[PDB]
Amino acid sequence: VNSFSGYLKLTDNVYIKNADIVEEAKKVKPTVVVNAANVYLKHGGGVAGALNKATNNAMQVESDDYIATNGPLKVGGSCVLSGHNLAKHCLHVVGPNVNKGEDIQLLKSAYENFNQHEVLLAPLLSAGIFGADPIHSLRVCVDTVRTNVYLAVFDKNLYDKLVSSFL
Ligand SMILES: Cc1cccc(C[C@H](CO)Nc2ncnc3[nH]ccc23)c1
Repeated sequence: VNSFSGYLKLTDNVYIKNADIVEEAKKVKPTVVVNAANVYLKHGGGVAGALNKATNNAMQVESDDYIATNGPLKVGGSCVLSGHNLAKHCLHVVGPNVNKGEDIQLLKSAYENFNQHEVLLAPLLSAGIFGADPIHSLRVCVDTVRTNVYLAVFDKNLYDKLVSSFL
């Protein structure tokens, strides 16, 4: 039993809610919140900009030190950093950005990072301003992640479309 509330069960291990991931994290304080990051951990907009703003820019400060030490992530890769006031940990995961011309097949590799964590609060990777098809991303999530994932989908119209089309 966990403290996630109001989710629709999609499969044995995947759950979904029309909610802002920032608000879900504030309420639940999950062990792991997933950020939809880029390879430079520049949290300018989208999920990343919203999470970082909620940390009062502490996520960005920590991220800049991470990059200075380690260099950029790979597309499809991840790193574990602090969750600050939102969660114990933040798993920064880089899905392919279609608006940058990145290969959509790397989306499966991106979701594989979730399997290193027993329970996660996550956004839909590569959706929104990353330019991929959200129906496809939900499908890849369900077919790749085996651990327990709670998907917060902020956009109400998108949430309705995802539920009504889910096979
Ligand atoms: C990768 C990506 C970037 C930009 C947008 C989206 C779409 C999703 C779903 O609508 N956005 C969100 N989902 C959950 N919590 C959120 N908080 C603020 C925005 C937001 C995906």
